[PDB]
Amino acid sequence: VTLQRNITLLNGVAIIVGTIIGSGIFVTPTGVLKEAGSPGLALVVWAACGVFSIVGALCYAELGTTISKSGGDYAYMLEVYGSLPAFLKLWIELLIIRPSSQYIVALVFATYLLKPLFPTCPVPEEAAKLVACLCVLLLTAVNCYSVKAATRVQDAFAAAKLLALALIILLGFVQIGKGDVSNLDPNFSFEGTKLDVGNIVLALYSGLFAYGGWNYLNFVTEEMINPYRNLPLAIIISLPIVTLVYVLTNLAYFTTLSTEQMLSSEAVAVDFGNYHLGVMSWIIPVFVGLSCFGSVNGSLFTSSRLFFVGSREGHLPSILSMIHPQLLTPVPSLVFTCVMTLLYAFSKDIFSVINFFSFFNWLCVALAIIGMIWLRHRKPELERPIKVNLALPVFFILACLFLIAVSFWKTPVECGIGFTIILSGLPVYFFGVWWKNKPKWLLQGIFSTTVLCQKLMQVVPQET
Amino acid sequence: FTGLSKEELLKVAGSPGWVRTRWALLLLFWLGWLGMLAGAVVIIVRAPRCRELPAQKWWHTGALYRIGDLQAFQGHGAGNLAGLKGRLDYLSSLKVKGLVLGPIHKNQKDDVAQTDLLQIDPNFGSKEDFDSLLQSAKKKSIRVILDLTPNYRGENSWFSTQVDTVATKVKDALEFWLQAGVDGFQVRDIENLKDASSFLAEWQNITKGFSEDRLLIAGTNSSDLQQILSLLESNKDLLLTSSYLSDSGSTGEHTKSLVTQYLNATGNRWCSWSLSQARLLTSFLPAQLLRLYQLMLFTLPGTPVFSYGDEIGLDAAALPGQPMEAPVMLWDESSFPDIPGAVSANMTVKGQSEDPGSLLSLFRRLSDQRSKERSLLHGDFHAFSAGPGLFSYIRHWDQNERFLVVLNFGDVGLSAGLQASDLPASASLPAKADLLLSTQPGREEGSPLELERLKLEPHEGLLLRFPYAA
Ligand SMILES: Nc1cc(COc2c(Cl)cc(C[C@H](N)C(=O)O)cc2Cl)c2oc(-c3ccccc3)nc2c1
Ligand SMILES: *[C@@H]1O[C@H](CO)[C@@H](O[C@@H]2O[C@H](CO)[C@@H](O)[C@H](O)[C@H]2NC(C)=O)[C@H](O)[C@H]1NC(C)=O
Ligand SMILES: *[C@@H]1O[C@H](CO)[C@@H](O[C@@H]2O[C@H](CO)[C@@H](O)[C@H](O)[C@H]2NC(C)=O)[C@H](O)[C@H]1NC(C)=O
Ligand SMILES: *[C@@H]1O[C@H](CO)[C@@H](O[C@@H]2O[C@H](CO)[C@@H](O)[C@H](O)[C@H]2NC(C)=O)[C@H](O)[C@H]1NC(C)=O
Repeated sequence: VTLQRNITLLNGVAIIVGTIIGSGIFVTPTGVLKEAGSPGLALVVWAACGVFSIVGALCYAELGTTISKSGGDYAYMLEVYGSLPAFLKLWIELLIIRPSSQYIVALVFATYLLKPLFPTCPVPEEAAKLVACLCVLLLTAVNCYSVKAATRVQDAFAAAKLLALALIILLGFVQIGKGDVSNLDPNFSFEGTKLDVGNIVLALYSGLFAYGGWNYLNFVTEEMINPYRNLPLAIIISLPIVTLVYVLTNLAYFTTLSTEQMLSSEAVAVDFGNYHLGVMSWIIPVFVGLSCFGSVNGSLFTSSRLFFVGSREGHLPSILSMIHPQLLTPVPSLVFTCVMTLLYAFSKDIFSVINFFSFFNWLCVALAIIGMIWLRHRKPELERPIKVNLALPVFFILACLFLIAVSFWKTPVECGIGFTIILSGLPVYFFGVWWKNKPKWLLQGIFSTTVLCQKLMQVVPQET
Repeated sequence: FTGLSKEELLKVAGSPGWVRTRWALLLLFWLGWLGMLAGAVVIIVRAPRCRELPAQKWWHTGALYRIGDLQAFQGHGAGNLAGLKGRLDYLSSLKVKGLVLGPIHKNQKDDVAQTDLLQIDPNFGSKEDFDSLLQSAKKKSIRVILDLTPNYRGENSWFSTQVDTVATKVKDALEFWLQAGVDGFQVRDIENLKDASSFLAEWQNITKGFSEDRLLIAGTNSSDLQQILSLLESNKDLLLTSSYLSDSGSTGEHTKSLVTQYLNATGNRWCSWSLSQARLLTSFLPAQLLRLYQLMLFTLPGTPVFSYGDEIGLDAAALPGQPMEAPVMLWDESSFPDIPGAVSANMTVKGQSEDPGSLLSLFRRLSDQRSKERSLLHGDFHAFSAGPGLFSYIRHWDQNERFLVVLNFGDVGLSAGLQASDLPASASLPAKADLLLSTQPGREEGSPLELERLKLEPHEGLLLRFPYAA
């Protein structure tokens, strides 16, 4: 009877785990080994990354259940800060950050789906972009048809991802059960004192990329079932499981492949399937590709919800956030998300666009969690169904400031260009909303376009 | 903007001719998706496939290091095998995937009865120590190759008396050392033992029948191509090292002629590229050509063999009272207790490790580049004509980075004048090529250099790379 509420505690976990686990573990697990060298240092650094994600996620879940509003990481900023910083963050997200991770994940799915066809030579790009576009279009159609199908497919693909990780760790443990260990028992493989200056912090920086979705489920809330109970439970179920899985599969990778040959690799998580099980090895990479597929859906979901909430505040045009009855799905928002994700298919590179704003999420987490302390200082009487040990938000602020400082010091030119891009977006809001009382030469055309689009798509505005 | 009316909008959108419009648009979208899928499938099918993988053995993926006597490599006092356990890390720094450890079996005169290759000499060490060395090398991913030349002290290197006894002793010690754990064998001075072809074929047969990852090396002192080719007739998996390569010291095109002739006669097969069997570069070359040969031997299509002291440019003529065959290794300034100042600071491994213009740095970079790069590992080799004294060739496997090496053996500088006009169009060199290194410092590195304005100072070489071109 409700408008749209079909997400339980066995679904939300699917969304979070699908968003977290992409190509970070299969494709690029060698950065930490290159930085540190010793397997023990890699294990302890992955454990530290996991606990850092835990302490961030608990605070973010407490903040989300404090202000139970859809569109996380932006609703908190809008309610604390106001109208300008929230619009800046939303505009940069909808322009350069949100519809680029989805495209990169679609590209990696397309690339690792066709790997058995071309085991050695690189997959042609004219056939790798089209598969990503096919995946994006099909997933957008599925999401626009209904939400129940999207939830079911996301849950199935999260289950497949966990099954694949279980299979690889089981094979590794079976090899452990043999008479060969190939582990550094007598002495340390490496000391890892310092590469150039980055003794430890470089491992932390390139050890937090495997995570990142610890904070998405908040982009969906107010559509869950009993959010005050199932949001912190979903986070608590999802996060320690994923960090334990990361640590254990890293141990398997170290104990099944030698350091020297695996360090000099470019397409990791294929030689593992080739060496051990030999014939029919294509079951390892193809399934991995399927993994990435599901993740896109997850991200796609939240993306739509984000643009459903921004236009609620007049930040985005009112044409969006106009649901379609008899299906209760935001058709214009999903179409906009799919089109904007496709729009980046013309970038012939993969390194740019997203690497300028690596510091952006790190600063935004701090900017949205200082709102926690500000709200605690101003209005300490809002309902709080769960409480954790205090003084952790300030520790996370210290960690976030350290992380943005490390990112700036490691690469200042790219961060400076990113800062220029974010700062240059103010004009679009200065002369986009503030310039009210416009004459009747532009508003009537916008209204006409809105009504014809409504007729074309058969949508109605949200009812209360 | 404020929310269009719910009911009239629903009721108006029922007129025939416009409800079918959305059906037509949906069908158009689905047929466009199907068309794009079909186009992607067509593009996938019509594309070149990965050629193959040759499934190379262990000795195809790196150099080989020869240690004739451990006494000179280590120093006075620590003449045992366990001392190499303290030095293997250094070798792992050089990135050498082999170690041709010299003969260790007992021998003190031209006798035949009490001189046997069954067990190790007591002075060298112990069997348990040798097994410890084997396990340490295995942990370090280094394969130790043994040597079984029956006689190495006297002039008669292979017991010119009856040869049945020595053949039986070799065939009996072979499987002994196989179950011991060694990964290869070498026999030197193959011209002394009679009817060498049959014995070499038998030894290769037994060694390759024991396992698929075993290696046997032969060493001959003949520079004639016909003799070498006749030796390689009955057996083909042989690795043969001969002094045939050098044959020079004042000629530049001769090296290209010999290399191309050998490759053509042997059928573009696997061969070992070495200057000699138990000698180093400085014996046959002056100090002004070492870098050129170090660059040539680390790019030719085969397994390169170097002797000890061949990366620091060790030379035996620069010191007095030094044996020519096995000079001591200049580890540091404490090479000799006396003459404190005869040696220099650039003749030691410590003084050459960090010097950008040292030989050891070039050796390390070249070995690292050869060990990992696939085109240098098992890529096809193609040579074309060049100027009067230029040796230029291309290494290219399937689709990886192609490598172009050009060396100048002349005594004066000259322009390159690169032109092939005969190579297949698949790997045609472009007009723009990158750069890797230069043997003699005084040039740029890391940035593209045009191939039409190339100039070469005397005694130089270039290791340009270019990517796969459609
Ligand atoms: N400012 C910003 C914020 C986020 C959000 O945080 C993350 C997300 Cl939403 C997903 C992943 C990937 C995932 N952890 C995996 O296992 O691959 C990492 C991070 Cl830090 C970005 O994500 C990505 C991304 C994710 C996958 C492929 C290519 C790029 N770029 C981001 C830039
Ligand atoms: C290795 O030597 C063996 C022993 O001769 C060869 O095996 C056979 O040689 C006999 C000689 O009478 C022939 O009758 C057989 O036809 C040979 N069989 C094989 C296996 O070819 C063998 O040819 C040699 N090669 C290897 C490496 O097996
Ligand atoms: C040695 O290389 C030469 C040069 O190719 C070959 O000699 C002739 O090469 C031409 C063109 O490749 C062929 O049409 C002739 O049939 C070759 N004649 C000979 C001698 O075969 C030769 O093929 C190569 N090897 C040898 C000596 O046979
Ligand atoms: C080591 O570096 C020194 C620095 O130049 C070289 O010293 C020259 O030695 C050559 C012959 O060895 C002489 O012709 C020069 O007069 C020396 N110059 C100086 C200033 O010492 C030396 O050649 C380098 N390598 C060797 C061979 O020791």
